[PDB]
Amino acid sequence: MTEYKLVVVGAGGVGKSALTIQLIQNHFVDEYDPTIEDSYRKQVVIDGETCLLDILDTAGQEEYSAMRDEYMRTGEGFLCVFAINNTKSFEDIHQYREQIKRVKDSDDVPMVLVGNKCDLAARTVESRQAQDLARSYGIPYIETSAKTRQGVEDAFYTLVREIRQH
Ligand SMILES: Nc1nc2c(ncn2[C@@H]2O[C@H](COP(=O)(O)OP(=O)(O)NP(=O)(O)O)[C@@H](O)[C@H]2O)c(=O)[nH]1
Ligand SMILES: [Ca+2]
Ligand SMILES: [Mg+2]
Ligand SMILES: [Mg+2]
Ligand SMILES: [Mg+2]
Repeated sequence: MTEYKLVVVGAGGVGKSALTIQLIQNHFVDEYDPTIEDSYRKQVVIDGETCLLDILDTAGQEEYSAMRDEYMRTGEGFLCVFAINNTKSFEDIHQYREQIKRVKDSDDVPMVLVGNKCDLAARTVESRQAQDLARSYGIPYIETSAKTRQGVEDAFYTLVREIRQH
């Protein structure tokens, strides 16, 4: 069957692990354990196609971000995640995109910009700002909550549909 290699990147604490765990395991991780590099695999049907998702959950913490570029160059599509209540994580996005362009050696890499923690009221990044950033990259913007599950499937499946247009 078709395998899609997805990689989730973004600043420490924005909810990369929680998103992935909600998608694959259907529960919300409330605690914060910083990731080094973890892998998840799951067979799913997306738009009628049975396929295998291989998801790399990467470190956001600079202290844990060793050899991240190595694990990443194998990725086919990337979720670039920031948190809507963390302005710095949004500002950090451009540098994750640059890293991806480097590891893939291409300006045309399947990506989705994800604004996570949309269940939270302390918003400092407005939807329109994120829409504009995504538009400049030529990619979708989707808001998610790993807590409520809002947009979680949408984000990952959209990433798959982006790889498919590639
Ligand atoms: N309210 C809320 N909290 C969230 C959401 N996603 C993650 N969190 C919380 O934010 C914290 C960090 O989440 P985590 O998934 O560990 O972040 P990470 O990006 O994987 N961190 P790291 O880069 O260090 O591995 C946890 O306490 C988690 O419960 C969300 O959508 N809503
Ligand atoms: Ca929990
Ligand atoms: Mg993590
Ligand atoms: Mg390179
Ligand atoms: Mg503002």
